[PDB]
Amino acid sequence: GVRIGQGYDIHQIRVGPPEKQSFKRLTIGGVPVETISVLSHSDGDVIFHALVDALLGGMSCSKNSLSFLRYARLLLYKRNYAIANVDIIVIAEVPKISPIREEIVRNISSALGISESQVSLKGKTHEQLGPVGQKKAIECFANALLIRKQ
Amino acid sequence: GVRIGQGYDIHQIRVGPPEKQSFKRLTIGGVPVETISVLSHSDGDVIFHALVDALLGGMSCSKNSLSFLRYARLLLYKRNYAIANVDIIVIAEVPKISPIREEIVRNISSALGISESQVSLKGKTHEQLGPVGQKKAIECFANALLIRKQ
Amino acid sequence: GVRIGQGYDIHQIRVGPPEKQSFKRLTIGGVPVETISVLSHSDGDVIFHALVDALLGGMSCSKNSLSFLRYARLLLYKRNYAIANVDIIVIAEVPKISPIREEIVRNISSALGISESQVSLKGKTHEQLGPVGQKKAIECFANALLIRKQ
Ligand SMILES: [Zn+2]
Ligand SMILES: [Zn+2]
Ligand SMILES: [Zn+2]
Repeated sequence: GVRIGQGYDIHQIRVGPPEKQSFKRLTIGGVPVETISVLSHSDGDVIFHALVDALLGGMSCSKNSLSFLRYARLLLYKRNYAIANVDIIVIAEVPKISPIREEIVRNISSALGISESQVSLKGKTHEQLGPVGQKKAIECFANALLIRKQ
Repeated sequence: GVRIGQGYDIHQIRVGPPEKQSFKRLTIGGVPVETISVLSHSDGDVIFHALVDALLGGMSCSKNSLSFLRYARLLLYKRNYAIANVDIIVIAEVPKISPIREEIVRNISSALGISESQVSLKGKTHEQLGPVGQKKAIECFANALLIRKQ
Repeated sequence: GVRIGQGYDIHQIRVGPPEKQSFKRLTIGGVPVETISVLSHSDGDVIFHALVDALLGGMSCSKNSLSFLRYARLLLYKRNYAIANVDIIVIAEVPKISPIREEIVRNISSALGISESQVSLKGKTHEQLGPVGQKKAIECFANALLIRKQ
């Protein structure tokens, strides 16, 4: 009883502060970035969205996305799975991930009831290439390993 | 004896019905989509191709791609591995994955001799960005966990 | 004690021989490709970079990149983890991966102290689409499974 899960998300961004879909303040990993706007239906959290998708995929299931991340916590418990670890990559020209990394990791640890040592997070630029390189978009690939209790 | 596998595929598409490589009726997850054409050597199944690649990668190995997926089934048995689960992401503006999801999942379950509950499949748009966002391409990332028998 | 790790890298390339960042001879998987230049700070090894990132992510940690790959070897031993396997995808119009695949696999086996049978490597083109399809870039997605000793 070991399972892999995988998730992906992309949103269009703009470098302004902000002032179906509209341009709002970026949220990423539950962390506001008041200097970037995001085009989204929801809060447009590429990290929480792709991570939530990773955890449901691990279990062969399908605006504030902290809500989704807490439900995933309850679904994992209902289905008898524990997280071994999760590993997250943001591909983004901006924002830099390093300054807010400890915070995001804390937001994810917390919300899923795991330790900070079960969460890895890394930012890569797109080397100024394509929509992501030109600051038009951000994406996230998230991976989860799950273990059947117990 | 636990192994990760990973695979990737991209093909150029056009929104027409169709009428080395040529434009044909799209196949995705073994499911025809008569309203999209695909540029391919083979049937151009981004799902079966990346999934087959995931399962060989799991095992450190290298026109109808259902054929490849059945051989992978025999190679896994020859090499003494079972699939724990597989998790698949299609990144495509079109086609929508939801309408054909149950069918694809059935085609994959069947062909590999696993249950529908060991297969996860999810569609994401590319938020209208780049060749994929403009309906010029579709891609797929596939993940596999394997377990040594027995 | 089983862990997933994931890594990603992209660099701008040019098809010339070459004669913060500058254009140099491409290195990929520790293998020089004297017919392609790479834009990089370091040697610009998309494979060693993303693989190193995969192995640290597996462990919830953060110019010659063979050096990074050897440290990862020591960090894994210090943290009491063994590699089950690694699976690598290069997405590149050029170079072809097949000719240099055995060599790269040998460079990775060697440097991490695992067998060639624990390493999978695969090249995909980007079907001539976008910066990667136009030979402006190359990328790599790397996956690792780790197992607690012992
Ligand atoms: Zn989203
Ligand atoms: Zn193909
Ligand atoms: Zn690099």
